Amino acid sequence: SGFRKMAFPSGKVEGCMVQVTCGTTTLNGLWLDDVVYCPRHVICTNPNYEDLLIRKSNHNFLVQAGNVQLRVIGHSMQNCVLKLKVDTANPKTPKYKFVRIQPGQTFSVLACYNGSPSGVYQCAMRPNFTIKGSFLNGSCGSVGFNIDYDCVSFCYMHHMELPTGVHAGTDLEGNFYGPFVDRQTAQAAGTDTTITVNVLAWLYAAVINGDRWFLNRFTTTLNDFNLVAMKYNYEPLTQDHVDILGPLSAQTGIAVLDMCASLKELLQNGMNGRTILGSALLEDEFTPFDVVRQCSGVTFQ
Amino acid sequence: SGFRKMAFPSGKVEGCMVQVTCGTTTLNGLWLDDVVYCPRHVICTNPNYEDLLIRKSNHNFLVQAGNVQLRVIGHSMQNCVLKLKVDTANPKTPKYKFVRIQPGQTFSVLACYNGSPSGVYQCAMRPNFTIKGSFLNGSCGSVGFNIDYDCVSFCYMHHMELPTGVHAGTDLEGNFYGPFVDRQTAQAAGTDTTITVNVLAWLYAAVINGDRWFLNRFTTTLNDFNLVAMKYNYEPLTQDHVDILGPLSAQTGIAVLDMCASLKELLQNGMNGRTILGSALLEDEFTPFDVVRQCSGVTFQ
Repeated sequence: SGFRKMAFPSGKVEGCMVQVTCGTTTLNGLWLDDVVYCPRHVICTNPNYEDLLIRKSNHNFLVQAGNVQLRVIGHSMQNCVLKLKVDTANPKTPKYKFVRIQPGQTFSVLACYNGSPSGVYQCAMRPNFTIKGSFLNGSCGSVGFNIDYDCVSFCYMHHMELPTGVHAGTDLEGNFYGPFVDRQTAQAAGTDTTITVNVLAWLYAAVINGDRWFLNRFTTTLNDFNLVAMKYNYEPLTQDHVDILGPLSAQTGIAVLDMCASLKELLQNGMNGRTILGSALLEDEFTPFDVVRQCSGVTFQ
Repeated sequence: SGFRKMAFPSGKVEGCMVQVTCGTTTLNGLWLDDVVYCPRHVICTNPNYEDLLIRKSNHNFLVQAGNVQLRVIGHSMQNCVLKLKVDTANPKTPKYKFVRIQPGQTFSVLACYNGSPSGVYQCAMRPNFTIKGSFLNGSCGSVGFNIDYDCVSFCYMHHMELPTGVHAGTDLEGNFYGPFVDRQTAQAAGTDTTITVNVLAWLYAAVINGDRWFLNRFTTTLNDFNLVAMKYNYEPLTQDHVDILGPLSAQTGIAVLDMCASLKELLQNGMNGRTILGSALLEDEFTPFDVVRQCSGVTFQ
């Protein structure tokens, strides 16, 4: 029992973090097989990165894997990431994939400075393709990831902080999440919404943990819920969302649309000083998979 | 910027987790050098563990380090933990210590099933020596820890869930935190309090991140604060607590006792629907060290 913002064990990823230096810029890189991936705004000198990259040569890139120096034998650009071919394959390379996530999905972040891991936290890709992260200067290049049995699914690389303090970055092929670019502009985050299907999974997690003050006798159709959802800046609930919540509806015996009627009442009335799972807010950064994982027993390695 | 419940990178500890089996009991063990530590209620058959331990022999303990089996050549009891001497020293043994923490201090938990790590989360030792953890059957033997540069300070081993859903366990010498025992009794948690010095460190973290709606013109002496603290079930604030908050008081230019006057007002009025650092509750599971670490840039390895 208990319910915590849980992150995946981070060892498999710690073994791939390196430090990349060129010019007077230093940031973190990801070392898989004989490639080191890192953000491309590490290269020298309003930009035009194909121009600046033909100006450098391999020997400008200092790559530090611990004490050991790594010899850069080739380079290339993939969208907003740089791939530095080195002459050594990382012996600690785990089985891995590069996958792009959808807003609403969660991942773990291994925040890093100078290639040294600092901390690990869980977070979600906001509906406006930002993440509410925790990052200080030099955290560029830190990656986000999920783990599925033994396989590391890399989904995010950190690039920049936005005016409001949220963060933006790319998948591992270098394509940004959201309408952001790796140059100085006036870019800001769009207006965000609350991830409805996640709030309902969290409500199921509370029920599974003995909080029940918020359920109700009522029910509702999908249409009349979404009428109330839109009013409070909540994402729309789809029939597929109802399907994904199915297993959690079964485990507890509360029908998905009954839980919705309960969320309706919560949105309309507030909480009256009570808390759910130790929170006085409705939490939207747990998916249905996250809840099933933390209340059934699933491990990895 | 941003502020997250951050846990230490867990790789160094993942390399020490093993599975321990005897009888029909299976739980997790910690493998350092040529010893495996695990809870003693793994042994066979209201107890009397010195009795039951003279009944077993080495060959009853099945120790699995991945696929590799580990050969138990000796055993002994240290308070509520068991030490199983094996014939192999763990090559992945990090530099480490065993240290006992004080209520109010934080650590990271690597939750484990069958020796396989499942997740990592941050938490605090409640003033009543329980922790609000997240654990399912088979998580016995999971450890908590801090990391200081390269050194792993092991402070907790998980043993049992209490009636209210909180958790209890021991340090690594086998001495329990709190008045709990590893046998079936009616034991319950004492009444808890809120960790005042941590709430103030969290308020500084909000200020450092641009939340300032809650400060105030007022001030207060230590005595008149504690008069209000005790009323709301808050720990007493000591002169030493004021000292530890010093650096954070300097960085922001808010005097420690000014921040107290602000907490006084928050306790007396509530929050009026506003939030601090994304929370509608006052958070007490960040220490002054935690805040300085997450808003200055300190790494490990």
